[PDB]
Amino acid sequence: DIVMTQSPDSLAVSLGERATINCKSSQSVLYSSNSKNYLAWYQQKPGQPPKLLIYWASTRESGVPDRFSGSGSGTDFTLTISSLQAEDVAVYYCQQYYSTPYSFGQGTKLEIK
Amino acid sequence: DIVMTQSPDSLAVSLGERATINCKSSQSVLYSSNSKNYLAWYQQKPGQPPKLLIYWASTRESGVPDRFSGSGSGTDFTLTISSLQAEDVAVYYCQQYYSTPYSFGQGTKLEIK
Repeated sequence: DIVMTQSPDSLAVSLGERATINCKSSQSVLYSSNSKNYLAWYQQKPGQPPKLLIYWASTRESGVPDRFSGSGSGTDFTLTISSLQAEDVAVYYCQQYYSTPYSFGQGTKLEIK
Repeated sequence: DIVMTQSPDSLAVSLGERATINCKSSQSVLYSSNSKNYLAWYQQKPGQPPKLLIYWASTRESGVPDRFSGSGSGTDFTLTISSLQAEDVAVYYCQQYYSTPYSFGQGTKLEIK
């Protein structure tokens, strides 16, 4: 299957600052035909279900603020959260939905420091 | 003075993976004339003195492996350590030496997870 590796496993960040999370797939999830990367980012707040923030590697779900920015292509992807806010503490997961089974990464725990 | 802000404050990373540290100066440290950014990165291993890894924002000191890569320009800078190794646990500091006093950032603690 396609393996998704996140880094770092966790990080402590200060309010107002920038959190940068990496995610790489074992094989390209970039669809040659339409040029869309089949990668999604989820935000899982403490004691809550996962919540889809971004798909197509960089397209935000409705309601998602501009501070959450997905990027990258092919095998390298990055979620960047600018202006950290209290409400941002959560575990972030990346997921390739390029081929079955769709795989999640182990997550990146973001805490406020 | 020029204020240097690092993010994240700390991070737990797994061996073989990539650590990404950010650093921004309150004002550009890019010297218009020669186009060199007056930014340095130090590595301070547990119980040891700081050690200069990169200067000119991206030039490595002799002996520094290619896995440590400095980047960015003007106000945005990033140290990227690929293939994390045990020997990489340390606190990383960025420092602008553009104007006196040369300022350090608060550091970014990297631990193995």
